[PDB]
Amino acid sequence: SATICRVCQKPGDLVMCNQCEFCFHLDCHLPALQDVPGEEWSCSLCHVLPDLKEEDGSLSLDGADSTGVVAKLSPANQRKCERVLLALFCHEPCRPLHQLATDSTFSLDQPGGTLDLTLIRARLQEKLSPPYSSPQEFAQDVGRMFKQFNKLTEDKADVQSIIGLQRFFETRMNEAFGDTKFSAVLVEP
Ligand SMILES: [Zn+2]
Ligand SMILES: [Zn+2]
Repeated sequence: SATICRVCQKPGDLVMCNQCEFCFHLDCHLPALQDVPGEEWSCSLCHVLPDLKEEDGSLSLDGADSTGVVAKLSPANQRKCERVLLALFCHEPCRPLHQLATDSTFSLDQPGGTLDLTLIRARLQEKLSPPYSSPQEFAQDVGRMFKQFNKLTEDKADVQSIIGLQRFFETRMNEAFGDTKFSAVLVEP
């Protein structure tokens, strides 16, 4: 198997999941890496936000971020949906998804247009503008993604391409929303 930014599935200056070969161009990394998270990284579904903070594991009282910087989508809850957009990101069905809309200047609150991983991701990321407040808000969108994903595709499978991704979606979304301790032998293709 090649490095390939699992997302893109293209080789390069990718970063292989020291745990599940999940390589990433970094930038394609859901929240986009910082610059190669070391050859010991582990996806975002496997590693998520850089915990390198070392300390402040539960002691900081309150500063820039510890347990609730906004609690919108919340640091970690945002991280979960990010465990998703990513989950999505990584697979193929999402590839179409990443880019479905005609965005231009309407997705932030567009009339339920088409969204896409990146759409949602930016939200999640705050890259966008209007960030959600729930990985279900998110999921709702990606779930939308999926909706129009399934209606726009028309070239791929139809549903089950969407769905298989829609399941994947909910899988990591399920992982993140628990402990991703379910099955570590299933995260390794
Ligand atoms: Zn890539
Ligand atoms: Zn991984």
